[PDB]
Amino acid sequence: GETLGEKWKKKLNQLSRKEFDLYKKSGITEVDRTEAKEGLKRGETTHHAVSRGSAKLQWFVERNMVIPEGRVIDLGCGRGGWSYYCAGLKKVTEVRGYTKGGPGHEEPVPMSTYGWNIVKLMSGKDVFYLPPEKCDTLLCDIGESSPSPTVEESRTIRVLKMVEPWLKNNQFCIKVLNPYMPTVIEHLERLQRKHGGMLVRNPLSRNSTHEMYWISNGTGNIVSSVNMVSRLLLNRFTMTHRRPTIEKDVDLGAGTRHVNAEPETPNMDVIGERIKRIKEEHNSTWHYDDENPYKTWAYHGSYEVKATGSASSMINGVVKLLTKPWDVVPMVTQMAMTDTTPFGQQRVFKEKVDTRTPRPLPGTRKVMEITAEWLWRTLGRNKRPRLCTREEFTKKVRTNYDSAKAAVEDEEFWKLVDRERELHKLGKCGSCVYNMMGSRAIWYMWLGVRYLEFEALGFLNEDHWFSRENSYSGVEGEGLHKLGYILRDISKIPGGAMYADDTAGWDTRITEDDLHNEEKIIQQMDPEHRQLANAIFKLTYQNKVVKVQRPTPTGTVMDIISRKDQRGSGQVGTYGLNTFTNMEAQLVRQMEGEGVLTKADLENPHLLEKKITQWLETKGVERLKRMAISGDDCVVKPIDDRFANALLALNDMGKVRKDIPQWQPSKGWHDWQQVPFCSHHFHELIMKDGRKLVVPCRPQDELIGRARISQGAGWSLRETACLGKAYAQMWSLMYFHRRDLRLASNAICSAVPVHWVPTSRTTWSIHAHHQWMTTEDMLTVWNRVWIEENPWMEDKTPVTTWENVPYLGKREDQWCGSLIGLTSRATWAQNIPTAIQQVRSLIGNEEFLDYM
Amino acid sequence: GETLGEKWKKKLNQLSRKEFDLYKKSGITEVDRTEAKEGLKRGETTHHAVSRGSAKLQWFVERNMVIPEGRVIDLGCGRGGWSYYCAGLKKVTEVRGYTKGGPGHEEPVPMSTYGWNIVKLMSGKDVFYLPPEKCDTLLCDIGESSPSPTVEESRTIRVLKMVEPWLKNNQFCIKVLNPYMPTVIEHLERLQRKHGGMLVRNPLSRNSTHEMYWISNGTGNIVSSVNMVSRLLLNRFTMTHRRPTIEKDVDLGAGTRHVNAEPETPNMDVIGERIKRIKEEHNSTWHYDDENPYKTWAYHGSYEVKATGSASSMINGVVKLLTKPWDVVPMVTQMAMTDTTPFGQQRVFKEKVDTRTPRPLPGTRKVMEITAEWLWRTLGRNKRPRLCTREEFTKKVRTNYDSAKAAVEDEEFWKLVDRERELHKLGKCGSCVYNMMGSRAIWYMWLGVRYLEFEALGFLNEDHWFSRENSYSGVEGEGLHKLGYILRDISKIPGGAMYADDTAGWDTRITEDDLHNEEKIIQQMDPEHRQLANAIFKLTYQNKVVKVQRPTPTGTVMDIISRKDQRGSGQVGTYGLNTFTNMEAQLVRQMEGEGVLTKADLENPHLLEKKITQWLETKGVERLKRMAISGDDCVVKPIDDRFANALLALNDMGKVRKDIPQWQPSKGWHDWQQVPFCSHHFHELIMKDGRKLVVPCRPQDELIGRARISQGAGWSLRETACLGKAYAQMWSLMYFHRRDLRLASNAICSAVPVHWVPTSRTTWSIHAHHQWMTTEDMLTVWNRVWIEENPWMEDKTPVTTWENVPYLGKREDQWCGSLIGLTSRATWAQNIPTAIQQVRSLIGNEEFLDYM
Ligand SMILES: Nc1nc2c(ncn2[C@@H]2O[C@H](COP(=O)(O)OP(=O)(O)OP(=O)(O)O)[C@@H](O)[C@H]2O)c(=O)[nH]1
Ligand SMILES: Nc1nc2c(ncn2[C@@H]2O[C@H](COP(=O)(O)OP(=O)(O)OP(=O)(O)O)[C@@H](O)[C@H]2O)c(=O)[nH]1
Ligand SMILES: Nc1ncnc2c1ncn2[C@@H]1O[C@H](CSCC[C@H](N)C(=O)O)[C@@H](O)[C@H]1O
Ligand SMILES: Nc1ncnc2c1ncn2[C@@H]1O[C@H](CSCC[C@H](N)C(=O)O)[C@@H](O)[C@H]1O
Ligand SMILES: [Mg+2]
Ligand SMILES: [Mg+2]
Ligand SMILES: [Mg+2]
Ligand SMILES: [Mg+2]
Ligand SMILES: [Zn+2]
Ligand SMILES: [Zn+2]
Ligand SMILES: [Zn+2]
Ligand SMILES: [Zn+2]
Repeated sequence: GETLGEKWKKKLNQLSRKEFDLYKKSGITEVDRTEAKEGLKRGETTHHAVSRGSAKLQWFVERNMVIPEGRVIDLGCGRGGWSYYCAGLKKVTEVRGYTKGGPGHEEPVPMSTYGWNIVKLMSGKDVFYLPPEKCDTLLCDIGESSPSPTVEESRTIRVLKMVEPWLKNNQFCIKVLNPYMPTVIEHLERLQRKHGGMLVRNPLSRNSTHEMYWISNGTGNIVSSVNMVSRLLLNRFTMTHRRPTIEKDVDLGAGTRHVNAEPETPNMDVIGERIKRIKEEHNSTWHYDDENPYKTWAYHGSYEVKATGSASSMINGVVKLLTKPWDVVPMVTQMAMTDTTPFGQQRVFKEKVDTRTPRPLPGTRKVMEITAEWLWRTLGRNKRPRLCTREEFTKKVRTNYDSAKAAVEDEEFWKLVDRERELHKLGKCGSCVYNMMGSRAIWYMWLGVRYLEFEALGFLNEDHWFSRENSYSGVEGEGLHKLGYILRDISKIPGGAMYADDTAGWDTRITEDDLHNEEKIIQQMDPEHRQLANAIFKLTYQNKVVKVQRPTPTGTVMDIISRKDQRGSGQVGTYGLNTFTNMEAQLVRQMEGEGVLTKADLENPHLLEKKITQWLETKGVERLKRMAISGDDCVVKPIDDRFANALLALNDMGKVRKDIPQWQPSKGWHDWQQVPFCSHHFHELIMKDGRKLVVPCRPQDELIGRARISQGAGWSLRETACLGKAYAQMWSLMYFHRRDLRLASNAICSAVPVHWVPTSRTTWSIHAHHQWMTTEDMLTVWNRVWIEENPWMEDKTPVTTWENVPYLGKREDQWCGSLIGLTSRATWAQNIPTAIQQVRSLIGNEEFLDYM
Repeated sequence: GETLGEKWKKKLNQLSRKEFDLYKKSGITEVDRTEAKEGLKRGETTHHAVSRGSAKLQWFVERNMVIPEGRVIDLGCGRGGWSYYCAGLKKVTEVRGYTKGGPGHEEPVPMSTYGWNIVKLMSGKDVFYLPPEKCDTLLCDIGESSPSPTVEESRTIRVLKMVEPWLKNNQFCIKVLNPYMPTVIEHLERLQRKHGGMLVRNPLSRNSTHEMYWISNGTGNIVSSVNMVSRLLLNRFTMTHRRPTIEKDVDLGAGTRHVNAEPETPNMDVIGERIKRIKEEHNSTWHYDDENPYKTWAYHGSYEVKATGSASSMINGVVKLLTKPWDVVPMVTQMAMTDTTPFGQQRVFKEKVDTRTPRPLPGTRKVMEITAEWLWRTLGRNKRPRLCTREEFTKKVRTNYDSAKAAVEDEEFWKLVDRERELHKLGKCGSCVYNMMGSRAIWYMWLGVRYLEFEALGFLNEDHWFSRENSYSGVEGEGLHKLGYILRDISKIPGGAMYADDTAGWDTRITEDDLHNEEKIIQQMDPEHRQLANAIFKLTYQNKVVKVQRPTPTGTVMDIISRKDQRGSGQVGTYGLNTFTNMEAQLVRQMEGEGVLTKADLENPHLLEKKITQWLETKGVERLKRMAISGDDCVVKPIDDRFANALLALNDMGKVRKDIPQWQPSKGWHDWQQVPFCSHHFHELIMKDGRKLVVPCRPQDELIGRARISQGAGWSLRETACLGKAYAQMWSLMYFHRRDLRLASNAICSAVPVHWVPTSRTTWSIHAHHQWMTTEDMLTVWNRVWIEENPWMEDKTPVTTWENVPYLGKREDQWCGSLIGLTSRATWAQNIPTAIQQVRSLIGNEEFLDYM
């Protein structure tokens, strides 16, 4: 009675080498380690998982199969993948790793990922020589494979006997190398009867091993689950080969972890009513989950929900046909491995949102205070804040998931809005919640929340408070086709290089002090407006209640959480307030670069404001004109390059830069064409006419890949073609200078009917003016944008033909991702009208023209 | 009358391209930019000169041709080479750089070199469009070459007219592109009559340009100096080609400069008498130079002296013959471009010694205080401090520039010693001075100073206070052949990796607090010993008076300077006290890694000692055994790898690591054979006998190059051969495992007489026990060292033949610099006895044997 596992093993060994290489990865889940390995080789110590182990453990922890807590002990820690992951978990307070080390064995790798200060990895530690210790969590990942089952059998038994005395009513996750051998089966059943738990297969395990993990949190039949894996591994022999499901690797953050500074203290007076109403509306499945993972957000309860969100995306057919050589390239397809599974949201939340920014120094808070007041007064020198209305909100909803067009039309919606507004006037909030993305009550509430925000704070956008004219540094309403010109104008200002540092997760870096300073605009409001805005700032912006989905072993739930600081990203006015605070922060950094702000000043509990006020009143506006600031994105050209080393205030404010050590000097550009801004850089093109154009540009694969993703999860063909045409129109207006794009532009537009009007939206950017969704000829639209209404184009004489509309320099094209070098492109370039003919065959018999 | 410069220009253009490439560098001075360019390309912002310009300006400043001070303005600053150099000069308070920038023009490069916080480099600044400003120093390096003299003529005149209004009784250094054209000559004479100054040729200028510099500090004939350059450039056409004199590039340090924190405040009560006696002994040339460059050392006066010190070295003939393929390699010859010119000392002093360490935090001082007291008590648990004597000092001088053998024999020397000692007992110091390396008064004083230091503090070395047995962490008296074994033993201790961070200029990082803590050993001394040691610590160690040479336009002078902290490197007890403080510092870092010491503790003005005392009394010794510490060099194997990120205390103590950003985590090893220690790493070699040897090793070129440098600046041939034989004996005893060395070992020893005994010293290291300077057979000496008296060699049965004395693994040999791969080595390998025959022909007819 040679078991199924032994058959699988016998078949596994009887394989060809390439028949083996095929099978061992067929259909499994696998993390992309490319960035990590490249980062690790350059000696980086932050963010990176030290091995594939971090991701492997994540899978168990995600599903609460093991919940690391208290003192964690990690046997055979190796490089430390499991240990570093545990360091950032809510209830973990200490991690001890033991591993053998020496020749032929992995060695602990020092890192500075989040919680490193509670991780103690020791090499030279053979666990089979170690006396058991007290711990709340026991991890073990030891097990060396062997082509002989009985060899693995003895190795597995050895592990189990070593590891058993470590177990005592505590969490555990233990690797069982060979679980199908009958003697091992017998030992596990004895183990399960004493310590509980169950065997689980990890999808990240290759098919070349039958390994499973004995986890503490679960029950079930050991013999059953083992054969279930055996069967699966057997079927994966005969079945057709499936390349691995590629998964994004883990981000473990950076810096020391102070556990006692993590927990959130909610203002229950403010957010209480909101929780109660949610609780009442979902009373039948409402519960309080003590196993929630939230370290930094206050948890108030959960209710059950249906599982939403796929871990993939759905591809636009028409444009995938006409861009055939890009099925070859990774990035265009890598953009389609989006993950909005409830697991994916939870991973993003932990790694990006579940953090706390240390309170800025008293001197730093003073500078921000002074600068903010000065900035708001400057921004309101001409304009006044005003209330927006139902009428106004309705029009914008009409013109621009939208049954919102029906909601704003339903009178009962506005009745609810009125009801909630009267609460705000009394200092109460009843239903203002947002999501990390019931009937229509849930929908009306949410849309009513956004209206009240729009009503009180919408003027910032609607009245263009951050236009360049009104804000000096702003670019609101300008458009992607003008941004390049603005950067060119900035480069003409004498001083240092042009700097463009990205903040790591800007919205999560907004402090309580930032919120306090953004709030000061209410001082310029009329009384009734003021109390409404004051309600929005205090009740919903400084006390946020959030809905977030979370997978559980028993099903998906919706968690109700709260947080005082950070930016509510799903809230109206995010862009303006981000622009405001960023403007302030970049002024503060400029003061530091110029020596007006010193380290002593940041620490000084009673900083003198005469110096700051003086600097702002004499140089404030001039310094604002040195900047281009769009939300969290910024370009700064300081008066000299001391700015590069000005890091004290920037870091203390909490606006830590992305992808660079906290205290490493910044690096800028003097060639304004190499400067990144709003996901673009900008090139200067001299036309044959002699006149100059400044055009937006970005990596081509980013443009190709975004277009091979259609809207509507279940789209037809009349829409998918119309979406593809919209991208084509965009490409011919904004990226006409890219050879592949303009050619692929003339491919889509001739493979889609002329009576068809481009539907849906290309991308959602505030800089997108969408001039490419129109009635009209693409050359006539082009002339209007780039010549006629372009203020940086002196001579206005139109362009009659498409080839005095220039391309990029050819080498410049290739450098930005053009494929015109490869022969695969030139071949794609002759299969042109065949590919056209192929899609127009799918669509049917309508209006086709031909585009060269 | 076409001038000499115009002839030179006419000849320069009429040259072949390779006849030009030859001439343009023939005989000029040139800085090695290789490290800088490689560093700059990796984005490093410290230490590196941004261009060759820093070195070029240095040449002028060195010779006081221009003395940058106050507000410095730098026209055509370019990358900023001149500006960054000025930032670290004594009297400079602000540096403003203006440069054009844009296409075809150099751009300012942001750096973090010392004084960056007073450097304001602005691009987009055309100086021919700029109104003149007030400044104390005007620098200008503008001038574009042209094959046409008259073109250069107009460009030069343009510069002169632009630059003249900037001049007003201030320092200046202005590039004069073409100085030989008659009209330019005429303009310069007019300029010189108004603003003074003179023209100077810079040796770093290529011969392809006639450029000179109008500097403010000097007078002389413009027409004369121009033709002097013309003549020189003309002669360099016909003369035989000389490859450039290669010079070491500039080191501009790192960090912010706080000018007001730089000046030294001398204790004139303590050091006054010493200055007075020096002043009296050199009263005829004694003066007070206000133009001294010392920012951080107190200056007290100068006297004139003869110029000492060459900028090159003198090569050992015998071993250069027998290592012919290494004339090809750079590093062996690069080791001979030593520079002990008075310029070189001044460059080293400015860049390395003329710095100030910020006072450590109060909490940090407490930890050091507690740890030091605990450490001294541990070190004195068995031994007592004792006085050393005249007899003892004499013997060591007899057995070991030494007319010191005559001085200790002269009774009048000891009379002076007694006289100075009686002052010390009264709390006075009269003649205790040392040097940065008159009659014999100067010599007796100095040697008498070192005796009194030896008398009071010599016990630390003479009684082996830092032997491994007595200090746990120490390696004094162990020997280079045992160090490797000690590291192997340390690797057996479980925990983190083995760390080996080098301190940048350890002796200059010794704080007043370090000195205070090292002083505590006097508490264990007898009264008479105590007052003598107390005199040494307080009068000469904590108040140092130093003699240093400095070049001036009029001649070399000797400056008398002083400093309270830092280690007197030319003083007795340096090694022991460095070992002590390093032991302490590495314990303090281990406390931080283990969490015993926190950031709050460092800042806490009244830190609690119960925690530290507890840690030391229970774990202190165990942690000491995790370390190998020899002076400023250390190897630490912490209990885990949190140590790598433990940087707070280390930096705050002032012991900043070398060649790594101040806050970047350290990187260690687990392979103990890759760990650097005492200029070596150590390999484990299994003999054919089966027994294992652990041997010292280092880059081979470092060993080759050190041996191709003889002692005695004017050596004969009987000594140079004897020095070469000493190296050969060393190589066969310590580096027998290196194939080239053991072969070159058997080459030197057979090319040098057997009746000749190896003279002089190989290298000066305390770990060198010099077993290679002996009467005896090299195999019998080898057996004694590696087998018989080796405690890590259990079986003691001797080795009869030289080829069970193993080599390194062959790939391991090549990796450490072996040349056995190249065919140039294999050819060197057959010209063996010819090369032997060649030297034995120089020596004469004596005892030659032959060595295989
Ligand atoms: N038929 C066949 N079986 C193999 C081969 N290599 C390994 N195996 C079997 O697969 C089992 C586990 O494979 P591992 O070698 O541990 O893992 P892997 O998939 O080869 O990946 P790596 O070990 O990282 O190279 C072994 O116990 C072998 O029985 C092979 O080349 N051919
Ligand atoms: N005969 C000859 N003269 C040259 C050549 N190149 C430059 N010169 C002369 O040398 C003068 C200065 O040389 P530069 O070109 O400024 O400097 P360089 O030595 O060539 O070094 P780089 O400019 O960095 O390439 C010019 O004004 C020319 O008159 C050449 O190739 N042949
Ligand atoms: N007897 C033993 N004692 C301690 N560690 C051992 C051991 N035998 C093997 N090991 C180590 O156990 C490790 C298993 S791989 C562990 C990977 C780790 N969980 C991570 O996420 O990175 C190997 O590196 C191996 O060196
Ligand atoms: N009209 C002008 N105004 C300002 N700078 C100019 C200029 N014309 C040329 N320059 C700049 O002057 C520089 C001379 S090379 C200067 C090197 C600099 N002293 C250093 O040590 O690094 C060039 O980089 C050139 O770009
Ligand atoms: Mg394999
Ligand atoms: Mg950006
Ligand atoms: Mg040249
Ligand atoms: Mg070292
Ligand atoms: Zn509300
Ligand atoms: Zn581009
Ligand atoms: Zn003295
Ligand atoms: Zn070596």
